[PDB]
Amino acid sequence: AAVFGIQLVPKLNTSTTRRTFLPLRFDLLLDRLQSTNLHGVLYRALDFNPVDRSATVIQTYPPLNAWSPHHAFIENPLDYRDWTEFIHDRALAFVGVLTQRYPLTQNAQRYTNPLVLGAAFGDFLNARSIDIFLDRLFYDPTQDSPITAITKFPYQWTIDSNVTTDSVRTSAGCKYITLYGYDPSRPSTPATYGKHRPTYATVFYYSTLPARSRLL
Amino acid sequence: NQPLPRLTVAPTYDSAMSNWISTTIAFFIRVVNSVNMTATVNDLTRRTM
Amino acid sequence: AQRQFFGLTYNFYGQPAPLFDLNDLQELAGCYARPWTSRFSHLAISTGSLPVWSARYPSVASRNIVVNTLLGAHLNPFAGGQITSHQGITWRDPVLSSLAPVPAIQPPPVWAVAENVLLDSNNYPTYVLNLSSMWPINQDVHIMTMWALSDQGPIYHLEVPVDPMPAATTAALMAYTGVPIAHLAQTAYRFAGQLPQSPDSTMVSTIRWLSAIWFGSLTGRLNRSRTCNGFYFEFAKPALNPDQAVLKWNDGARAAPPAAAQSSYIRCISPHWQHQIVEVAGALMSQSVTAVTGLPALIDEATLPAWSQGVANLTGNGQGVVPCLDYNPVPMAAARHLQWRQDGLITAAQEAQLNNDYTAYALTIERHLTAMLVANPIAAGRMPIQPFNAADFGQAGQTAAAVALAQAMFV
Repeated sequence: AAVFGIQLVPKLNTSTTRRTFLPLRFDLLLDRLQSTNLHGVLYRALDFNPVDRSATVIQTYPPLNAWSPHHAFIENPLDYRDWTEFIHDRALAFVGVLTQRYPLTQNAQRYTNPLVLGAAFGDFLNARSIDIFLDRLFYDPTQDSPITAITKFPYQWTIDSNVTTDSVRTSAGCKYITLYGYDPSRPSTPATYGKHRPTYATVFYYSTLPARSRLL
Repeated sequence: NQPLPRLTVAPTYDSAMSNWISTTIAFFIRVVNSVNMTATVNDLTRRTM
Repeated sequence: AQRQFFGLTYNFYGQPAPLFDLNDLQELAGCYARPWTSRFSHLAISTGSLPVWSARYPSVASRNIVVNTLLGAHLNPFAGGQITSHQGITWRDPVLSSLAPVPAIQPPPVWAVAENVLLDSNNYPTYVLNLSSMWPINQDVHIMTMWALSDQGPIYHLEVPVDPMPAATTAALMAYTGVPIAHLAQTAYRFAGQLPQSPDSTMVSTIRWLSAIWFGSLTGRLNRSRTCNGFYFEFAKPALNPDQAVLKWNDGARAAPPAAAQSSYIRCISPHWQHQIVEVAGALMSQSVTAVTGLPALIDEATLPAWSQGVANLTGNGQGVVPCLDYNPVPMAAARHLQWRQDGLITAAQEAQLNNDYTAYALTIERHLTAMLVANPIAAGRMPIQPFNAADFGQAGQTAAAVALAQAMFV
């Protein structure tokens, strides 16, 4: 059959199982961040040009995809040169801030909290005090990942991570950042989907279903 | 929009408002240092702007 | 809030079309005003203040029983998806604000006269997309479905958390003391019928506790002596119309909290319900709660009409069910008195009279319904009285069971 202009082949085929959500341990998060090359481990140039170390767009992964740049980073974007350098620096210098508050040797076997870790790292890049996020950078798998964000504290003030009793309003990540020299003009550049922007979405995390009705 | 703060406020440079003033004032700084401007309008005056 | 309700229309009692007259549509759902949260604007402090006797609607409950039938014929959206129209009448807009004569050039497809159509607040993708606005239509279809799943008396729900009354629930009630059972369901109804209120909202606990106390009173237990957290309803002395009820915070022994969650669906069983302003304002009120909270669980199937079996989302039969009890005003009140008599509330020779007093009363709200029944046939396409066959009146339903469900609910 066909839906509008799109044609759909007869056969139906989907994955048949779902991998249980696995929260990254504190050590793995520490290695992912402090690896020789962050490229691939953290971020990944979508279309890196061989000739010269240049990349129009860069799709990012987890502890980075959360981050949403401040105006000063958007205006006057950097080149794939200092970009790798910027992160290869900040990713490391961030591990410091976070590890000195939680000596790895004693507490590495503790799952970091996907959410806070994101905002805690994204806020670090934008250069915002990261004191508050650390308090609960971990959480026992039993307590919901989005619940620890609420139970630990109902702090409705920190921009980009307003935690209420039932929901956590944070600015969506940026699965795509665009290094200077990017243009949606060329048909070749990878489809960024507007996410190269900082505030294109607003991920509202909710605790329970009734908590969600109240949100919608 | 942001929730009312119960602590102490200090003019911050983040926020739509603030950013809107910062990028736009960054645009007219570009209008002033542009080809057109640069050729006509004097030099030292264009710095003042 | 709450975005999910499942309804079931009335049953065209062995009749063709929906038992409601056009003269009715312009008597409740007319005037163009939103016929929604209006159900309650037809009740008084009691019965002696209403045109609920010999008239177009000869019953203190003959209104809702009609407005409910009228709602069935105009709820096709939730049945299928489109708006439709029943006899030159169809909601003006997609928000179902009110009814109005079919346009002229762009008329909605004439409704399909079908009885007992289920409803899903989902079959209408616009409902939830506007929730706030047409919030009312929810709580209403609910009031309907709680009278429809039944044939002889609405089926509400009862609760009692194992905890003590929610403080701001002992404060909200202590400001509704003198108020009559009627004006209580008033606030109750009027409340859960505008702006989607979260089931967490204070009021729901209060108005849900006010439906648990009312029941304890209706079965002696929560009497002038054994109060809930301090409340209990005092019924008017039968001899001058005992069909009353007023909330009264006292200070006698507090009926200790139950040993567990006490849930049960109770419905008046004899025709008597149709004319007892208290057996309606109470039941109607207990339904105000369910309306803004989905539906505790599935109402037991066992004792229930034939058109209410396995009613998807509503009725049950398995585990997700709660035994549904049905009491009879007289067999009830009798025990309600015996309870008082046991707690020294009254004399040992006063209960064998209290019953006389009240029993004669029930015999009055009996020769009246029968009269109105054999006055407004039913083959007359209308149902202000709702058939009942001179029998159910004495019918000693569950009763004995609910009299026990009351004790375990207020130990």
